[PDB]
Amino acid sequence: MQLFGGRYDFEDTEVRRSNFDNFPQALISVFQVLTGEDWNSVMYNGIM
Amino acid sequence: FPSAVTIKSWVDKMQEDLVTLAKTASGVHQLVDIYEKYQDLYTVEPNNARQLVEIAARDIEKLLSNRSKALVRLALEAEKVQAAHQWREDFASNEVVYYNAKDDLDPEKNDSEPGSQRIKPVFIDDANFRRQVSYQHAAVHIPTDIYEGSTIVLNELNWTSALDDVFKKNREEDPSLLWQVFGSATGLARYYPASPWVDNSRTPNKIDLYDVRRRPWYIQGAASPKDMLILVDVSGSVSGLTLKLIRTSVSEMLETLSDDDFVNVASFNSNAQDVSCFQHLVQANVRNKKVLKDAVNNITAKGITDYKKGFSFAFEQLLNYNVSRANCNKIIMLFTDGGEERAQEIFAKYNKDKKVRVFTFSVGQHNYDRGPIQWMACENKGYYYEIPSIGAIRINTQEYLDVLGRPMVLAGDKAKQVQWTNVYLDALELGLVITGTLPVFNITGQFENKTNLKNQLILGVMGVDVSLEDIKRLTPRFTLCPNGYYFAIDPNGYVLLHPNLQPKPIGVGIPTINLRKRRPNVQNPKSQEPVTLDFLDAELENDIKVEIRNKMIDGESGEKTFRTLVKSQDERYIDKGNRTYTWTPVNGTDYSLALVLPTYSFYYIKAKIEETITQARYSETLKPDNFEESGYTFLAPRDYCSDLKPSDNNTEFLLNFNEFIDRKTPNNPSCNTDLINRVLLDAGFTNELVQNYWSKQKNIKGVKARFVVTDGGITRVYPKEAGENWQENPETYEDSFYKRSLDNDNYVFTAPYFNKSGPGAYESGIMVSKAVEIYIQGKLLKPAVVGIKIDVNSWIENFTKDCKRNSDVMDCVILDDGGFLLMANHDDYTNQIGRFFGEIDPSLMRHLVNISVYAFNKSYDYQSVCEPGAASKQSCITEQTQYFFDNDSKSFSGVLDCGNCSRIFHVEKLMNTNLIFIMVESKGTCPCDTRLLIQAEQTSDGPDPCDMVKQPRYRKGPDVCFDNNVLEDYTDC
Repeated sequence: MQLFGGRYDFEDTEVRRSNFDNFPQALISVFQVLTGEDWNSVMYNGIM
Repeated sequence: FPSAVTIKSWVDKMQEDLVTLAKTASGVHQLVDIYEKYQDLYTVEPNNARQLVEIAARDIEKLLSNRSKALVRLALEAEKVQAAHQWREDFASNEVVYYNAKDDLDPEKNDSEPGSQRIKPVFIDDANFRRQVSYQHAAVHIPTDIYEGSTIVLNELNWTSALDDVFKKNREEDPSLLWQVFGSATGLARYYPASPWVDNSRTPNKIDLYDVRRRPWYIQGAASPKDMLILVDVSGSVSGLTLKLIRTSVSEMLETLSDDDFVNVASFNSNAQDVSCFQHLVQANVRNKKVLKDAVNNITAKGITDYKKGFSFAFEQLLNYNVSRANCNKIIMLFTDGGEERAQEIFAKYNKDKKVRVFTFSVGQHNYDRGPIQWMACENKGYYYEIPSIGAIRINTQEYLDVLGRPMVLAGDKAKQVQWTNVYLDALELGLVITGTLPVFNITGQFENKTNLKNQLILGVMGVDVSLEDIKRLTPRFTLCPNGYYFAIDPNGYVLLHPNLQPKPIGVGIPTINLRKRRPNVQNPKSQEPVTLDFLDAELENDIKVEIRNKMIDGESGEKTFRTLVKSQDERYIDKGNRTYTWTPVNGTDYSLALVLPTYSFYYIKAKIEETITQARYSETLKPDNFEESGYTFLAPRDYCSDLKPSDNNTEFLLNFNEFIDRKTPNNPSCNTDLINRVLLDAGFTNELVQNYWSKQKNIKGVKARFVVTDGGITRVYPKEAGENWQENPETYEDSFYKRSLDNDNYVFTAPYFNKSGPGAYESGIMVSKAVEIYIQGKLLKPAVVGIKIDVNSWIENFTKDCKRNSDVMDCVILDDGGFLLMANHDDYTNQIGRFFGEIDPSLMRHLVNISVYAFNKSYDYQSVCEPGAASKQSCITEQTQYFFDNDSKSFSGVLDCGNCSRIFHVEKLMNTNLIFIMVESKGTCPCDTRLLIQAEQTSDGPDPCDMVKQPRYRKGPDVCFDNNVLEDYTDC
């Protein structure tokens, strides 16, 4: 929530549902990266 | 260097040669005398410039009244037919049979959509619409992304089915009638007669983006003018998708504004500021909206959101009253995403009486609270819209006109006044049209007062197109000389009728296309704006024209005779001519009509040839076979009879005209007998000249061709082999040399074109021309223009005989007023004859401008075709320059110092023509150069509008205004 909170503000129209905008969404994102599923796209959003 | 006397005698002999050659070989005096020797085949009739304007104003008022009376029929029928509608929801059994425009005419498709059935029309081809049209039913257009088959759409195609018999009745009572349209508040457009749309959506690849609700006539007839202030949220929370959507939304919202509306875009984030250079409400014309769009597209998001600052800024912007405004509909449009502040303090402090509306827009897909935004909307008589994606922008940014129209509905018949639009380009390719509009009200439960809930909005707008060529026929210009013309004006400056108004769109700025960011098959949008060209941007601008403009904007009748600068047809020269403007107001409407006549055009010639002997003899004179004795003949492609049409192939048209004139003797019960009588008398006179005088000396030494171009529409060139080099328009009212020679009282030399692909330098020659000038019974008249093509070689060999071929001590050239090279001395200059002198020796040209032998004037052409810059052809503004003679002095001796150098020169004006001789120390002497002096349309961007707003042109606004009704509802948001 500190590193990527309110930072996925890319001007394109593609929807990025796994973000860190609030606490329940950050929980969901961290749990999904824990299960291993699609964690690389979360990482790519974090890099961009 | 020669003395003044030797140069003066040189140019005296040099000009005597040319003037005597042209005077004795053209035949000005012979033609003057054969015009004056008859005096009984015609009569000299006056041109009463007041009676003409009043008659034309009455015909225009009658036309617009006949078009107003066909709108109050359609509005009444629509209201009565919809009031008695039942609103079923079961159509799949009782179909709706209609013709959907932009559906393919293939008979082997058989769509038969659920709940509806199609019509396959016959589509005869008509005139007054250059397309195939069916007068049997009305066509229906439904926007591409609006499903046809809804219960809102099928309930509209049901009750609108009764307009067809009123469409037919209107058309049969006055067959001159163009499109009649009903544009619905649901997106439908039902028009008559039926005709397939220009763009099927996906039947071909090109899709169409046409919504009736964004058309100028619809917006103009749906609500009164506005004072819009767009308040944009540029705090940090909007960065990303919602800022991009806000930019697109503000652009699409600006595209719903007209020239009677006023706008400014502000922007707030912990601080409110104007987003542009404007600082207050501006007039919302195409240039101001261009500025506002370019300023919006540069917005970046950062900071804290402070609604109180932004709303204070907005309410203080809407209180100026020092600037020009509309003073009808004060509204604020807040584009935001979501917040927690509602700012009740500011609303109570600033619009406690609720004279200002508020429309709020929540843009993007976000997680913020929207309650306060809807509260701001529901409290201040406004409305609340949500824009989650790009697809919602169009329909959500054009819907506030629904709220703005409640006070107009609540006024009843006080609010049903016809309105006429700006000039714009018909969507069905009819050229420039204006449209008369009328809003249709919803009256269900009107004589028992039941509902008043859905009855607060209009059903749509009824419109009827009037083409500008229908108005250009009530102002006939063929009794005025080529220099006189009618023109009409808005109460806004804009021009409804002018020789300089073209079917092209008005350009703004310099076009800039990117080639690395355009997919091949994406179907870019094109344009939707009207052709609003001010009166001061169509002509040259004095300070007397400004006062004439302002004097006939506020409905005054008057007359003024003065002296002005007129630009030539080919925008290369400028003339100092006397003009007379006589203006009046068009009584029924708010247009004003003026007529511009040059004195020497107060009398015209009216033919009086009614003897079949002379008529048939004169008609014999123009048949191609006999050309070898009368010279190649051109005829003006006017409308002499309703049968034959101007074919634009002049031999085609000439043979058609001949076989028409002989196939039916000049009785012609339905032709225009005055035009054909003038043509016949004219051809008789011109053939008399060609036979009696020109044919005696078959060839002259220096002459290459001899032409007569006259009023009536006759052009004659004596050697047929010269008729192949005639490049002039066959309509004598577009011939630039004709209108130029009418103004001057001497011989006019036209300069050929440079680097022109075709015979234009040596095969043709240099054109001299002079206007024929007769006095019948004490009345001046200029009915024709004779001329000559001078051979370049003969002129050179008379010119050389200190100036010898390719001499390297001095250059001796001849230019005209305009700075174009006509007779050089170097075989390197003389190969580029007809080129601007500031392009082959800029230093002396700039010095000549400085020493006041040449003056120049700069103008803007707002309708130009342009090659897109680096950032097929687009529309742009071009700057034009024209040079002429200001000082009437004859000699100019001097010396120019290039720095380190000096070159002595003498210039002398050949009197009785428009030519000037310059002898200067050779450029080869000194290695000096600064930069070229170009005389050509330079694609420009100015003028700068941030400055025009601080001193804007005078303008009158509409005085009917329907807002602020006390029994509105505003329980909707």
